[PDB]
Amino acid sequence: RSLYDLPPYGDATLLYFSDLHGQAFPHYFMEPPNLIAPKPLMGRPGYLTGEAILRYYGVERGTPLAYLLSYVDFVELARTFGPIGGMGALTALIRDQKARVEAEGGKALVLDGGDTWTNSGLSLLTRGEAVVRWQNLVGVDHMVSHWEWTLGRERVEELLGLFRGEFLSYNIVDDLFGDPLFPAYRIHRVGPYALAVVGASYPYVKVSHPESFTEGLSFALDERRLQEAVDKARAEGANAVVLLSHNGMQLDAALAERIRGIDLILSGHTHDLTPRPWRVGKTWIVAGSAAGKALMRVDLKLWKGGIANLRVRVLPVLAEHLPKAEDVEAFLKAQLAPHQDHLFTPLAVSETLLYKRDTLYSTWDQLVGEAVKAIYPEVEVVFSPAVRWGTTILPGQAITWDHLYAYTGFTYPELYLFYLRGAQIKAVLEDIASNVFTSDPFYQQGGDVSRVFGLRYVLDPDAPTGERVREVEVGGRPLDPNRRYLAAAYGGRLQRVGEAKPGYEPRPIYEVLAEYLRSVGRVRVRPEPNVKVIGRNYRLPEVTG
Ligand SMILES: [Mn+2]
Ligand SMILES: [Mn+2]
Repeated sequence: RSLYDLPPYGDATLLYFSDLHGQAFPHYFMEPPNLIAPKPLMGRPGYLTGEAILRYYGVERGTPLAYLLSYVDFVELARTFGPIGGMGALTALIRDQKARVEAEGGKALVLDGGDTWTNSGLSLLTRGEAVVRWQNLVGVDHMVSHWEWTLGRERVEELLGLFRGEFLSYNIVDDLFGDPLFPAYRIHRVGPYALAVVGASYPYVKVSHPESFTEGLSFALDERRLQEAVDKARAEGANAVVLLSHNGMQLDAALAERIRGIDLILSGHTHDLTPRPWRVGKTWIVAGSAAGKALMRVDLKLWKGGIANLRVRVLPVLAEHLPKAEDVEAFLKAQLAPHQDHLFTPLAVSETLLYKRDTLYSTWDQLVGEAVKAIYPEVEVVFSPAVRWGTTILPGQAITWDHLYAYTGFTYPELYLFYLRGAQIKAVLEDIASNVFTSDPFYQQGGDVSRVFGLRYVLDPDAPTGERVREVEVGGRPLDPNRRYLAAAYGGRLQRVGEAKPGYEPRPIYEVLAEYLRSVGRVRVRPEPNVKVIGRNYRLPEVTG
């Protein structure tokens, strides 16, 4: 009846998005069919999918919110409402909203949760610069970071010189002296009140990406320093404190029970959606979604001691249903005009739905495994990175280079071929499983399993560490712990424990994909999950339509 036409509410409005991952154009982004959790974490925000998520939030099936929120009815709703995101539509929506708030005499802040500058055609072609420029066009007040660092320390410093907003992070410090490199927070006047925005960058940057990108930096989660920063903002006059975070929602939730003084957390990193805020301790938590699919409008009623009340609305960024942001459209045309040929020409047509997100398995990741095995038939197992970023290809839709970059646009995209003993394969899976499924609530945090094309296994998320992965089979034959298997991997560090295939030169995964796609012309990868999940129903979306 009116997704965007909202009446005024409160003293301040936060317009928040996160994990855009350089997605410049309207595209499709389906939520995961599964977000598997150990028994203790089931049924909570960050672990809800399908029908369950709709019910939890009281979202009616078939609505624009349902289209964004769940994989249920995906293909059908994508045809109905159209693509989401695009920097043009996102900008138009942010401006529409900011203009409404200011006309009400309210104070509006545009907040970016990070994982913004990277992983897209536009980003790769400009080493992130064009994304920074767009941020400057819309007018981002603050941002935090994670994948930004894959551009390397030097390049990030350069880009921050261009970024007109104020970058925040309490946790990024020099690894020798420990001095913070950036402001921990910023206090903004909101009428008679003061509202502090504290920033937190992803604390595991060092172990998640090439160490050389962050040489000289520490990103470690420091609760003592976090508390001190919150205590300081207040002593300096802050009535309410908001944490603009890239810790990940489950980690944010743990902190809400350990840190005092945080009134609201805008949770990035986990690519979650929270149509209603998640109350944890004395803190409200609102997720940043991803890929430009939504703008979270958080209206705040402040009081001398914090946040009195709040209104949260997930605003769908529907390109077909929003006005154009002319300057943005113009900037994009100017930036990618010289490369539209490369970026948008079809490489192949996908007959069925290609999706990326899921705890265990995806049709997109299988496609990649099939491409690798096709070009390198000696490869027995292909380990694909379970990143949260990517895009969704509809049936009959043509795959382009822009999609390849959205899916495999790492700054370190090299595909490695190397041998692993059978015992290593099993241990790699068991190791990931122990991270992603730890029961202990004190230790959060969730976060998907590498997809291994060429093998099948049984997973029990509730079993003890060392017993979660069993009945591993490679090509129909039981895994032989002492056998050397030829593996392929990209977007990670698995190659570090393997023996490199002689004669093989690592090259960008996307070059392998383009070669394969151009040759085959059409692909049809139906969902055939390779994992038997103990104690859970494993779900699949409808891949035709
Ligand atoms: Mn992300
Ligand atoms: Mn992230």
